[PDB]
Amino acid sequence: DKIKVIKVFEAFAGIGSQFKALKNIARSKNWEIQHSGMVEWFVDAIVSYVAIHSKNFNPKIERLDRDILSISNDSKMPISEYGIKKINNTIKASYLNYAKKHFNNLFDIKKVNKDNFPKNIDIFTYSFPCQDLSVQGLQKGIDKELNTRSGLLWEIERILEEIKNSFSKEEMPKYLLMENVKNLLSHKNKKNYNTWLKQLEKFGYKSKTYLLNSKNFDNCQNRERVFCLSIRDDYLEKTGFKFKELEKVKNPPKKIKDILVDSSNYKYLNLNKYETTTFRETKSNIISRPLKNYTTFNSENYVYNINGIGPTLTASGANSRIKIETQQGVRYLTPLECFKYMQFDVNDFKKVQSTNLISENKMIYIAGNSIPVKILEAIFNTLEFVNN
DNA sequence: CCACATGCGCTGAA
DNA sequence: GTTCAGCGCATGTG
Ligand SMILES: Nc1ncnc2c1ncn2[C@@H]1O[C@H](CSCC[C@H](N)C(=O)O)[C@@H](O)[C@H]1O
Repeated sequence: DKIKVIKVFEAFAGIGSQFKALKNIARSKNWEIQHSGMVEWFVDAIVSYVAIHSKNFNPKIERLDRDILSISNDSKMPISEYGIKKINNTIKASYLNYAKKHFNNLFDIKKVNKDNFPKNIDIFTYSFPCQDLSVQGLQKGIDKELNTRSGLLWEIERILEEIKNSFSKEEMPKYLLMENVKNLLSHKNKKNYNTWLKQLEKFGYKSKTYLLNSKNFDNCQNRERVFCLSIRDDYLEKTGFKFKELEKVKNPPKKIKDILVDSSNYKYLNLNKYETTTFRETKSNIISRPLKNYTTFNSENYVYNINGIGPTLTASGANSRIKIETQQGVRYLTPLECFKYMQFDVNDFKKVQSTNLISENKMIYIAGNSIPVKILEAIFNTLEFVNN
C-alpha cells in the first residue's frame, strides 16, 4: 500500500523523545517508523529507552557484550573497567545488549564512522549535549580547541564529511534535526553556530533555524529550544517540501494543574521559616512567588502556581526540583509528573519504573535531558517524503 | 547604571 | 568511584 517506511537514526538519543514523537504521528501520516540506529552511552537512558520503546523484550541475567566498552553511569564520564565488570552478569546488561542488537545502538558518537553509519536514513536527529551552552552552567562553549561535551557537535561534522565521500547523494540522510538550548544563539556562540550552518550547506543541505517554546505546543512548561531542521538539496527538489513557519504557532494554553497526579501520600515541604510575597505573573504566563532567605541560588528560590505554566525542567539542580503550591501544601513535581511535563505518557513512565533500575532522581535527570514530544510532533508533521 | 526575566548546571563532602 | 544539597551569575530585554 502507500505506507511509507521511515528509518530514523537518533544521535544522542536519550530516552527517545524523537522516536516517541514519530510513532505518535505515524498513523496520521501513513508512516511505519523503523529503527535505523542510535547513539547513546548513558546507562540509565539506554535502559529507559529500551523499557519505553521495546516490544516483547524479556530482561534476564546476561554477560555484557564484549565490545560494549564506551558507556557512562553519570552521562559525563566513561565507566571504568571495574564498573563494566559490575554490569556484567546482571539483568541491566541485557538492556544494554538489547539496545545494541535490536536498536543498533552504537553507544559512543566518536565510534560512529562511514563503516557503521547506516545508508538511506530518512530522519537523522542530533540533540547534542547542552552543558557548555546552557545559561545555567559555566558556558565553556563549543570552540573546537577546547574539546567540550557540547563540542561533540563536531563529531557530527566528522561523520557527515566521511559519509559524503563514500555514500551516494541518495544514501545521505534525507532530513537532519538538531536540538539545543536557547543560549546557542548567544553572541559568544553565534560564530560557532554560523560555522556549523555553513558546513551543512557544504554537505548539500538546506536548513532553517527555529526557536520554539513548548508552551505554544500544548504544554504547561516554559521551555525555549533551538532546532535546525535540514533537508538534502535534491530531496527538497524531488518532494517540493517547504519549511513551515513554526515560530508563529500558538496552541491553546495548558496549566500545571492539567498534568498533576492525585495522591494521599505526597511529601510536603516545610517552608514555615521563610518569608514570601503574593504570586506574580510574568509575560510568559509563569506565575511564581519568591522564598526569602531560602538559598543564595536565585533559580532555587521560587514556588510556582499551578494555574500557570512552570519553568524549564533541567536534568539536575534547582530546575529539577520544581516546587508547586497545591491545597495540601508545597511539593516537588514527581518523576511521573516530570515525564508528563515532557509529554511522555504515564505508560512510558511505568515501563521505566518497572525496570527497578532507575532511581527517582535519575528518572528526573533523563526527563530533564529530553525534548517535549509535541514540539517534535509539530516539526515532524511538516516533513514530506516521496511516494513509494 | 537600573529593574526584570530566566536557566537539558556544577561539584565536594561524606 | 557515587550522590545530591548547597551553590551564582550569564545573557539578555526594556
Ligand atoms: N560520546 C557520546 N556518545 C553518545 N551519547 C552521548 C555522548 N556524550 C553524551 N551523550 C548523550 O547525549 C545526550 C544529550 S541529551 C539528549 C536527550 C534526548 N534528545 C532524549 O530524548 O531524551 C545525553 O543523554 C548524553 O548521555
